[PDB]
Amino acid sequence: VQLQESGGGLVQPGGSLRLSCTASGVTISALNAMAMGWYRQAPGERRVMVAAVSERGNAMYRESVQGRFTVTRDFTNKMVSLQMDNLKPEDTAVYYCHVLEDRVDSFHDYWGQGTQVTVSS
Amino acid sequence: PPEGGFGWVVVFAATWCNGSIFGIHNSVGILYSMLLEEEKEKVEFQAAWVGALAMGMIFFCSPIVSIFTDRLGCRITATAGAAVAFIGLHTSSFTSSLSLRYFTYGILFGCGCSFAFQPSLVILGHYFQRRLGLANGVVSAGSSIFSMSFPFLIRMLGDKIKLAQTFQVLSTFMFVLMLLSLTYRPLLMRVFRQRTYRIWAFGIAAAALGYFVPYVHLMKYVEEEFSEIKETWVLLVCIGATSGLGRLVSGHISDSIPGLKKIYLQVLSFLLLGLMSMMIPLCRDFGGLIVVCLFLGLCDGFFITIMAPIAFELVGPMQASQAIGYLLGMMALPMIAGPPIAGLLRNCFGDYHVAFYFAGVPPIIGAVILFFVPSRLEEELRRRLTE
Ligand SMILES: N[C@@H](Cc1cc(I)c(Oc2cc(I)c(O)c(I)c2)c(I)c1)C(=O)O
Repeated sequence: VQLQESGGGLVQPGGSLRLSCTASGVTISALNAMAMGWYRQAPGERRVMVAAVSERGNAMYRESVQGRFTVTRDFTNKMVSLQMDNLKPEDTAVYYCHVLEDRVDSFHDYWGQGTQVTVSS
Repeated sequence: PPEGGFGWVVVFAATWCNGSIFGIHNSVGILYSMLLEEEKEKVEFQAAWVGALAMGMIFFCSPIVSIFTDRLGCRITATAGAAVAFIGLHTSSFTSSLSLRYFTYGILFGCGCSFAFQPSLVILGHYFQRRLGLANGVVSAGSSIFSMSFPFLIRMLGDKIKLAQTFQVLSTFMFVLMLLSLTYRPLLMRVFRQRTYRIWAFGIAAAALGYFVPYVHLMKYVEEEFSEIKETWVLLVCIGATSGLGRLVSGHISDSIPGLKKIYLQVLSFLLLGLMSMMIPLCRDFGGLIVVCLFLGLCDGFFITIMAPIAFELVGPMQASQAIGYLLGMMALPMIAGPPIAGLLRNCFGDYHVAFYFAGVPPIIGAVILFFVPSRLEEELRRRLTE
């Protein structure tokens, strides 16, 4: 599985930013058996899942960032778009594209090349 | 697991078990109804309560049977249950219309059947992994045919003797079952923690409330509102006949659907059941009522036959027994509570419509509840968001 995060940079407080990437090294059929998502890591923090979309098409968020964060998934194009609005300084962190794959009594968590995002005036 | 060969004889023994148990239950109930047909006595309220108590004890004692099965083995517990049931059914005859009949036929027979039943569900798991649905379907179909044949066997093929010896005659079946129990060759407090199993069990229990109302009130309703009919035995026979085919085909198909997605079948089943139950009062011509009964019987099997395979799927093989025990224990109350509530509503309103209207809601609510069972991958996502 290959991922390449597109988008990021500096934004003002209250602004909006959209991140998205196309799953690479994986077919559509395989992807549909996987959950697309993102991970957050600020300086000194561990990488943690913040948003994802299920096999069954459901979207789920870490409640802390719900609303200000939004995710949509296009299975045909193998695209997951992480929309964010009303950004605040605490949100500054590098965000990584991730794919969760189910396996026999096991799972595989893949990582992309994260993109830095900063929120300052 | 061989999923074939020898396993077939085990399937046969289990069929015998279920056919004897439920066959007896229903036959004895009908006999009591026949004794009260022409006389006030031969105690009426207690007489009716006796059958309900005996049926309930099967569900109420399941957890302790689960403990015993896990700690001793399927063969020994099944044999002990069959022996106890035989002893109780044999001694009930000696009790000549006395409160002793209450004690024996309720406690002894119910506890014996409860001990004998659950292993009849667990043991199949040891001998089927990729075809368990078909095996359960075959067992259910055979048991249904056996039950439907039992009254023919008793009333017309024999029963030239007085009523007191009927229990004695029935005893031989449990004796034979005791013998058959020797074939269960063994090849080889924490279940509730799972969110998925908890939700599924709760939903099934909620749906179970409005289950027996049709079987218990359809004849009275048809007689009340369709006295012009010559006889109304047709409906019950048709429902049983269609239930047999429903059970068999449901067991055959269940293996097609992989993973938890089986639950969707149950969902649909419940929806259909609720709708048909609510539809009985509307249809004002027998020609439509018979069709509604057909569909009801068809959905009943799709519901019943699936519970064991789904349980094995959810909790795996090493915990199927405890899961089944707790699931049955949770169904103990609503099944008993149903018909009496329907009767209270009938008394309150007079017309029988409201009874079925009420009976139609619980299955719909159960379907809605089951609709929200999370998938394993989503449980993992929850955990991830927990960190
Ligand atoms: N006269 C009815 C009486 C009856 C209905 C149900 I609904 C039931 O509940 C289950 C639960 C599981 I788990 C099973 O594997 C099976 I089979 C039935 C049981 I016990 C008995 C009949 O014969 O169906």
